[PDB]
Amino acid sequence: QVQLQQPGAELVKPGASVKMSCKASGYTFTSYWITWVIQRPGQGLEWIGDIYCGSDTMHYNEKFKNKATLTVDTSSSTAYMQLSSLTSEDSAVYYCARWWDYGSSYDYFDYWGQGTTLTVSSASTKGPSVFPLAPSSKSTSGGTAALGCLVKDYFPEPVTVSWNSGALTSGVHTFPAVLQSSGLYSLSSVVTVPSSSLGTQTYICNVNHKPSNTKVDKRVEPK
Amino acid sequence: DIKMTQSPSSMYASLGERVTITCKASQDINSYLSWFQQKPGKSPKTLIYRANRLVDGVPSRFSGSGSGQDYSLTISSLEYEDMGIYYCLQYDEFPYTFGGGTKLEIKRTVAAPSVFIFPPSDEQLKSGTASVVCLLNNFYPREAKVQWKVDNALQSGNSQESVTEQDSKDSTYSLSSTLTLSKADYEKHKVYACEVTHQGLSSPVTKSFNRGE
Repeated sequence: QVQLQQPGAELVKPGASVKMSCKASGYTFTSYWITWVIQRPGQGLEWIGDIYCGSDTMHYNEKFKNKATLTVDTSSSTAYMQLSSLTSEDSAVYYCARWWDYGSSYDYFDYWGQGTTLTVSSASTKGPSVFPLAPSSKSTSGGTAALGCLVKDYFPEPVTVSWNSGALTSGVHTFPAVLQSSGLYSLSSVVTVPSSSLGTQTYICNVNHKPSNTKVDKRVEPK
Repeated sequence: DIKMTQSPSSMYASLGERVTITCKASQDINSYLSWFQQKPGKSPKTLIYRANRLVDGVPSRFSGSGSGQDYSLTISSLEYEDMGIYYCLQYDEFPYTFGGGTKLEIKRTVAAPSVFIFPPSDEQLKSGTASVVCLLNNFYPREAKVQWKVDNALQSGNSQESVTEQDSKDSTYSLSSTLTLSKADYEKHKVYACEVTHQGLSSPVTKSFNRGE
């Protein structure tokens, strides 16, 4: 079972350094290559550098030299890419991907990581307040009822909002967060559920904001 | 150093349509080109390597072609799961360079929005603010106009909207508008509405509610 684990997000103060981990598990670690890719949101992709976990033989990008330093830990079977002299420009998403038969003519990316949403800012982090979007008479449409949770007044993104600890997936809607005039983010996560089951079922939204290390689970009910 | 230019950058398409996109290289990369496909906010997936060979798990409808400078990626019967942005990556020369991206958006029949509206939570009023949410679920196309009205008076200056990506199952967009007022000003008015004017509706759809209820 091949698996590559990247952290959800990393908050960085500007000018300081940070490390992004890409923990490989379930396969022979020291027999493959790993490649890092940066994606600034809405734009294209950019190659950072190819790294071999087991000879430290690298292949750097010319524009990323003097900026990125790649590392491998054969103990934890984990790859590491360290960034130095971090500015407001380097705030983007960084991927890690595995090569298959790198060097040969049949090489390609066979497994991808989730990606680290790196945001560089000097402001301090603030935890979110979660408010229930209760179902009402104005919240139903033909046997279907909509309920949700409003995640408001937090910084920075991203926040992960699951329902019933992941037990309910069909018909969930997590909207993109908007930037408040105060400098904070806020979004809503709504789900369309049957109306007849509103008296017997329980709908608990599991909001998780790891950058502030606060996890709120708010139960939403009618009225 | 090598520049990859794709076309079209953005494009619509129907279901089952045979769509092809191109990835032209600034040099001769000798068929060393791979096709990637990514969904909004998620990890990319490898579709084709060396421009003509399928990865395990890739549907049989994805096809690759091309040689020298020009290459193509074709889908036999476009389905609601093939949306997203497609990137091509040449890996013949250092450094590797991607393309500008190809956003594939699905065209379907006109759909009317399911308009909902939620009153502000009781816990929020204990803090001093009031957030009224007007909800638009499962509509297409994306272009929709929402207008907030309090006590039949049009309001502008305190509303924030947000529309999600195109749905992977129903190929629809969903919008959420947030109206935030102070606790005192929310308790100053009685009827709070949001006017939803959209193409899929011949007449504006209004969902209102009173404070007391």
